[PDB]
Amino acid sequence: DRVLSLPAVSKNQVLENVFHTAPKAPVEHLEKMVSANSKVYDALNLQSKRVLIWQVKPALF
Amino acid sequence: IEAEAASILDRHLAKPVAQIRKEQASAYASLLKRAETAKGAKWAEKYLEDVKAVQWFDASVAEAPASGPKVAA
Amino acid sequence: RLLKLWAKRLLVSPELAIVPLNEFDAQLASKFEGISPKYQELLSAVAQGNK
Amino acid sequence: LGPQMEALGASDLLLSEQIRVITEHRYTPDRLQYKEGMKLADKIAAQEAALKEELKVIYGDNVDVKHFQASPRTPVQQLFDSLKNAAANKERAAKEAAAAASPYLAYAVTKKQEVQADPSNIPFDEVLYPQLSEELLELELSDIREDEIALEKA
Amino acid sequence: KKQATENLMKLLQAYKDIGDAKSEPLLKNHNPRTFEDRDYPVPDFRTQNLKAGDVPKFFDTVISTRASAAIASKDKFWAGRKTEAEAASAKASAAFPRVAVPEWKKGKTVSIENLNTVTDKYAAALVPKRKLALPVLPEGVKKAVEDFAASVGQ
Repeated sequence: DRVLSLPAVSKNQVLENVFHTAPKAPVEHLEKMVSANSKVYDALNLQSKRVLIWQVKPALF
Repeated sequence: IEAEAASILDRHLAKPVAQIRKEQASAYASLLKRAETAKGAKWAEKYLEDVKAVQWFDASVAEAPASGPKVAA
Repeated sequence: RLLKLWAKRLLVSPELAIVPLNEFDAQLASKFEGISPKYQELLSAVAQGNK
Repeated sequence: LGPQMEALGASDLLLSEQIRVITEHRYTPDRLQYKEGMKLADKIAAQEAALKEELKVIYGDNVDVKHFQASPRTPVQQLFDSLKNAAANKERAAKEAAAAASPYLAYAVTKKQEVQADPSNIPFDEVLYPQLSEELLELELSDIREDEIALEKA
Repeated sequence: KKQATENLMKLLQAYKDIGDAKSEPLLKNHNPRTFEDRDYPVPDFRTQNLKAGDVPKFFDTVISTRASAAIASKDKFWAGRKTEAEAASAKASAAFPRVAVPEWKKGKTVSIENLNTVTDKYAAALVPKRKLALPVLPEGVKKAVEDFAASVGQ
């Protein structure tokens, strides 16, 4: 019964309790806000090719 | 109209953005096909002719966005 | 140290290599007479040597 | 001993595939420690896919992940592997910024590459969290110390 | 949701303060080996009337009962640590920086010199807050050394 003197908690159960959640990448906040601000650039810039300014406040010709 | 648009938007802002793009592409394509099912009708001929005029508006703005759509002057 | 542990056990008692390491605990019981006789009579005869 | 004739890190197999042949050897499939050992071989194979994934950008697809699992790259080898693609990384970012859809996105692929090409920006967990990497060591050293107490008792 | 995120960030600050007040290791309380009782009375299999194949199943349920009692003792730590931090996140500060989004006013437009200083705030968080100063040899020095080496014919 030498196995009953070993620590009963496995090496697996350490690695699943220590690394419980996959950690958040540092660049995940950049490349998710950049792709969402590329839609703020597109719609709202006045130099974008797809601006909303001509379909929101139309024109007066 | 302010209260209808604010409840339409707040229902739409609670969707994920992948749901929105395909709920709207399904509604746009179903409404195009109703104008392409109707052949020879004056309203469906004018419906698809205004879809070609919206696509002119989006293309005339892409050529000069600080100028807007190009009118014949 | 694991290789040196089993070096001494197989220099003195080389018949221990005939019961595999995973099938060892499946032999035991609470009393010594309850130990499974699968390897008991083979271990006694390998221990007596090569003649 | 069989598979246990060579150490846990000192075989020719990858560590996750070596845990599978130690566990198949020490235990029968009905055991608790067979099940806890084949589950550990999945956590290590998850760490070998995540090491193949962040080294295939440098060493190619035949990356030989066994060499870098056993002996990882030192901070000066992590430096000289960024510097041997930095000419092909600055020229790749310049071909995306030219073909980016808008001048917002073109600045964003040259600001992300301006940070990612600098080798001083590689996050070293041992530099950032010194008490964490000295405890991730003493997780793996205490697992060996429990095997050494079991042999001093024997 | 903004108040739930401020509550979670105040809780995650309260966890960090009352852990750094006790100066405890980072991985200690997440390791369930540290909640395991090694001085347990360790039941003898020779007093439990086992038959021939019954001893490894006895060993598994002595181990899995002692691993479950260490995991459930880790849960009783964290359930008591939570109420210690839930009662200090209540009496807290909540001076957090805001997420950098580009400034958009009511009928106005967004300028690219503000979309770009927002992207500078995203890429200034990609640098690690403690880093190795890994030196790249510039072309201004690596050619002045190769000049001195080529003048002496090497």
